[PDB]
Amino acid sequence: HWGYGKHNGPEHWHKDFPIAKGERQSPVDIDTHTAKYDPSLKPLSVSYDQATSLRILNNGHAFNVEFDDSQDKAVLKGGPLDGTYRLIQFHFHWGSLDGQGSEHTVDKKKYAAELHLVHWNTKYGDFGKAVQQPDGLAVLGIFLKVGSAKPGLQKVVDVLDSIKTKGKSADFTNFDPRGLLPESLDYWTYPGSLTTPPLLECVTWIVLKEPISVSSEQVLKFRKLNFNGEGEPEELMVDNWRPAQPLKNRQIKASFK
Ligand SMILES: CCc1ccc(S(N)(=O)=O)cc1
Ligand SMILES: OC[C@H]1O[C@@H](O)[C@H](O)[C@@H](O)[C@@H]1O
Ligand SMILES: [Zn+2]
Repeated sequence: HWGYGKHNGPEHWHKDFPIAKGERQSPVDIDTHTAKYDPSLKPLSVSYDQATSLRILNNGHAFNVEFDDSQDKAVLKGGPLDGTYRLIQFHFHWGSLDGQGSEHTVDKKKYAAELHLVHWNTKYGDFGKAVQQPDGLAVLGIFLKVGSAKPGLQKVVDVLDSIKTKGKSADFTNFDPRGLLPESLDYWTYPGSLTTPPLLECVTWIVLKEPISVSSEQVLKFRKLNFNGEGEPEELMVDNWRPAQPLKNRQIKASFK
């Protein structure tokens, strides 16, 4: 199956997922000079006060922190979005070294990692139906740079020892994703896709301009996870990022003048 190695990584994905060469693939490089301020964007609303996290899972590609999405609690609205999008999970992409790891780039700059908060459009009822729609998903992307520790990330870091290998999960209740945001909600937005197979072209991307800082020790613990399952040869979970894809017939809009 697909992965990030030489033999199953991004350059191979198109053989089983031909949309990999599609017209609205993600991630992309964000050329900050070409992105245009858009006065039609409404204020962005990140409403996570009632978020209910449930579990953390090593799925062999990354780790997902999963939320109860059976009611409107943690939701994303406004900005480029029509209607209400419900938080289902977050995960990260990261590198083997601090100089790489993000999926989106900013004027070709790669960050050490990138956080994706994944939401589905409630008009479609369930995530599965949403990924059959052009406006089914909204992903809030946040860059990570290495510097001071992010206190709100530490609970995630400290559970990773218990989900080292593919298929392991652990209870992860009462985690507040508000502790992963930066101060500013300035953002860029464009229409794109999932960045892993099945690469479906359903996503409104909202990428925050301000990175969060995490400590070297925090990101080093991400890099101790394993792609492999228990009992199998150790393959460190690093460099689980897809590189930038062709922008094709798209424009990136900025929320800020
Ligand atoms: C199908 C699950 C899924 C959800 C979100 C992503 S991503 N990396 O946020 O585009 C990829 C895959
Ligand atoms: O035709 C002019 C229009 O061109 C579009 O490509 C831009 O997105 C708009 O902001 C602009 O007003
Ligand atoms: Zn992602």
